[PDB]
Amino acid sequence: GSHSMRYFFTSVSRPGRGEPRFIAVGYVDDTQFVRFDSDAASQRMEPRAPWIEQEGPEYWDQETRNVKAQSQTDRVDLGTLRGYYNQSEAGSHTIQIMYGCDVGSDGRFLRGYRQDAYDGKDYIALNEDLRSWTAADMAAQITKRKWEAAHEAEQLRAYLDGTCVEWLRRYLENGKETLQRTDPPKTHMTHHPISDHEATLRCWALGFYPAEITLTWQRDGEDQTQDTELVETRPAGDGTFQKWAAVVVPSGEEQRYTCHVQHEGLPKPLTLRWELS
Amino acid sequence: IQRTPKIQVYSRHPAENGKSNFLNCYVSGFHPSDIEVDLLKNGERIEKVEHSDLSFSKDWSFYLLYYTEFTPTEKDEYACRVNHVTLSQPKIVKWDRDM
Amino acid sequence: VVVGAGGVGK
Repeated sequence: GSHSMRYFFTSVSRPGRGEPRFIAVGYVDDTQFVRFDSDAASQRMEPRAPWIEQEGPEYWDQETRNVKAQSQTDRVDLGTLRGYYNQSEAGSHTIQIMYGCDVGSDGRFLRGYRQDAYDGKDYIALNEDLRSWTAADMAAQITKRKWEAAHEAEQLRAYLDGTCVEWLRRYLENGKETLQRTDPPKTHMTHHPISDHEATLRCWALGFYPAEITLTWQRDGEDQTQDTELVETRPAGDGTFQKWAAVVVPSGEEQRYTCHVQHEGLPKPLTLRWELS
Repeated sequence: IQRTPKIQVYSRHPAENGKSNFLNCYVSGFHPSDIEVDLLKNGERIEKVEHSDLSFSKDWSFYLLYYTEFTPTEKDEYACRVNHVTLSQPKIVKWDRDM
Repeated sequence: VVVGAGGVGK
């Protein structure tokens, strides 16, 4: 199957309460393997998966230096973007950045990406070709002109389709005993009366990895898009994920409903039905 | 511009009274990132609570997992208490074994 | 590994 390496960065200004909070997290697929937190004690990049701890001191020195350099640029950009958006020095604001790359099961490069946000909304993104940028508004276009003139895309591309791929391949080999697993979902249905005449049917998926999954409710084959309650996929805390989807049905009509489960780890899509006697 | 947290309170493994387990509070979909999350036992803050490193989703909203080791019983009442700028008062979500 | 230091500001 395919794999990804992604780094997530959040910088939050804290006017009058010190320098901005900076948190960086690195993932391979849905497994976190490094972190940096400006409010933590070490002020180092730190391991968060067993298979990265074998990296040597020169690895952690370089990761610490480069991730702190990202935090410095983000602190500068918080002030720059305050100016572009004509905001006061008093408020707290947020920059978020995600970048990374995908490889196929044979290790070939599939795609690279970088997306930036300001106060929770799109700011600027690298396009699929890794050659051009899309700014979200007229303020972000100022950044785009700067990055065009400085040939930032070419510099970033050499990382996204070069360095990123090389190290993702190394990590997949170093963590192969645990990153190549796909745990398919363990599924079941529950049933909860809400009155004498109605009940909730809840379709469960448990213990699956990766986190990507689809749960869908059909009535007589017709989808129930608007009457379905769907919760966000959530971590179990042991490396797997959980999700459920629910529908309120008339008592006695349970057998007219089916829940359909799709997961890359499932030989065939699962269909679940309440087993009324 | 501001998004309120979706809060889920649940156990890591299917709950069985007496057996050690993990109590999770997953807060997602919120913005901005400042948030307070406590896990409660009979209305009393649990002191040993760990949490994940802040991350975020495709729509830029944040998520966090708070978690603690616990042994479930019949009488003990567990909840997650969340405060956020979008909330008029801290929201308490009781743990319900069916959710 | 993260990208190397030196990217320009916004």
